[PDB]
Amino acid sequence: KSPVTLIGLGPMGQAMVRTLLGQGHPVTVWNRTPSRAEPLVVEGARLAASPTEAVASSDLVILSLTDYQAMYDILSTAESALAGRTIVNLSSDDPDVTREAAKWAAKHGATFIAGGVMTPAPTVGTEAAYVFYSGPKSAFDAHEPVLRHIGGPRFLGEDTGLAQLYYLAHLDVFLTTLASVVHATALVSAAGVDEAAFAPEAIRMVIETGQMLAAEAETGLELGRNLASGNHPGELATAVMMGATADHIVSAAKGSGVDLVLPEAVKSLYDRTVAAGHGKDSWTAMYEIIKKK
Amino acid sequence: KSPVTLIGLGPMGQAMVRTLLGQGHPVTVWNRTPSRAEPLVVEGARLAASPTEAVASSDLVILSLTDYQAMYDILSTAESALAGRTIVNLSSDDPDVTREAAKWAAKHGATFIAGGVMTPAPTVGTEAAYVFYSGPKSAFDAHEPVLRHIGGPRFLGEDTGLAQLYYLAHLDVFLTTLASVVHATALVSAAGVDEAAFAPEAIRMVIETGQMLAAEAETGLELGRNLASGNHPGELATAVMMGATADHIVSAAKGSGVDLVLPEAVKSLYDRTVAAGHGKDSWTAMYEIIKKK
Ligand SMILES: [Cl-]
Ligand SMILES: [Cl-]
Ligand SMILES: [N+]
Ligand SMILES: [N+]
Ligand code: NA
Ligand code: NA
Repeated sequence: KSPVTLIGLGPMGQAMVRTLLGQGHPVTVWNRTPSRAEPLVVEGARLAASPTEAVASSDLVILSLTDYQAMYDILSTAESALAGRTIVNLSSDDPDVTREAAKWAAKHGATFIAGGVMTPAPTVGTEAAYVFYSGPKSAFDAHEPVLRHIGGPRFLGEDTGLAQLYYLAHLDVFLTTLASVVHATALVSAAGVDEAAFAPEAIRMVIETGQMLAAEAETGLELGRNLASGNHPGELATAVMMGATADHIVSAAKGSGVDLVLPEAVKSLYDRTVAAGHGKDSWTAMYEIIKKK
Repeated sequence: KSPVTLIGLGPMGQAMVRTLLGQGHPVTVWNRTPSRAEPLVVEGARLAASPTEAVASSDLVILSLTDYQAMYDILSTAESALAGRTIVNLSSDDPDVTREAAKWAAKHGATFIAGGVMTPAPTVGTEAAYVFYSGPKSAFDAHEPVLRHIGGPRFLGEDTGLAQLYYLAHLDVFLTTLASVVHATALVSAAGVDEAAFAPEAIRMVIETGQMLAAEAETGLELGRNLASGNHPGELATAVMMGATADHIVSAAKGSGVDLVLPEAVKSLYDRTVAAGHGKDSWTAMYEIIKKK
């Protein structure tokens, strides 16, 4: 029932406005290009005349924009209207950038919560969606009914930067895993193999890797246990054994003219893990090379 | 029923000997350290006195060793015994190294097949196992009954180097995906978060990435189609959008003191994909940067 303002009418913003309207919230919108609001107005949203009018329409302002610079640019003329309101910014950006935004919000009398939407826009309003939130817990609690309708809110803690830290760490896995599927297909296709023949196998290897990591079995790898305890017991997957394979991938890529930066990064991790004395330890010992000193 | 020689009694070799013995094959073994043969002899294997005697015991010689250099070293004294036999080498190595081994085998009158065991040793002899093979198809066919008992043989073609090319491309996905899970956990734990809290989420992200790639849906990404056709239609996952996220991961890692080589490799792929004019294309357009010219 409580009114909401949403600025940024890309695919995520449109799905959130449709969902919130369907749950009976009055929704005021604003966008750099007003034509994108027209379908939302037909569904019952109100188009604000300016960012100031948009901000003044609700106690809760949700931002879905390309980055935090877009928030500063759009809200520049509305800064004096921010006092007493809560900004929930769902845009992706560097964690320290989001922490600086919390200082700017406070300067203008606004409460600030950062969010990170973990699932695609089609999941908004369903059981599949989930969104990280961080910032003052009392603010999260005050607006939880709205955030619940968007889908699967997960409060992480009262450091504003946590939502984008967790978001970018998830995207760290996503982007790197996806790059490796393309790189592996290139390695094989350089020999003349049809890309369509091998890409499904590279995809199955991702699935198999995830199954192995999640293994149900007591004898299987316990990755979080190794990293949390600092003990990396070498079983049948040691750093020196897997590093040898990393070396063979680099030589295979070098021999076939396939780009080297990705496999050389993996080889660098294994090279330094072995050089630090962890050769007989688990490959998970690369954590001791990667982690903050 | 046909006799087999197996050299290299690490975990994979031991599982293969146990399986082949259980199917009624006479199995002759040899190992650099004879003590590792003792359990296999109790199960019914015969321990050969030398590599020459091992090779002379069977028409089929299976090698399970750390690399191809170990094959040359072990079989040096047995080279004159190789004539008329088939070597199946299941050891991992660079594809061109395996092609050079096919020349050496031919020089000594032996047929040569390369294999790549894709599943862990506990899967040997079961429906879960599968092993790539490459080399002369007539040789594969002549020994297929033995290879069938080892588990899921997959003939790839008559280029000896294919088995290890496919193996290393699978391990390309495996090692890179695993490194990203550790890197992502380090990114979050640098903020003080318990590694045991976040590692399960990084693992779930691998599973989710594999599900997305294998998507059942008609609207979902068709990775193999993009790479095979050379058409990378930009939907909601463009190279410029995902490259911006790659940039944020690099700045987050730089700010928290977490190692940069892996996220900088991903950023390098996206940077060059955008700089080549593919910014509005799918992220899969990085294939045009990675692939052999
Ligand atoms: Cl492991
Ligand atoms: Cl995609
Ligand atoms: N900033
Ligand atoms: N070689
Ligand atoms: Na924007
Ligand atoms: Na060996």
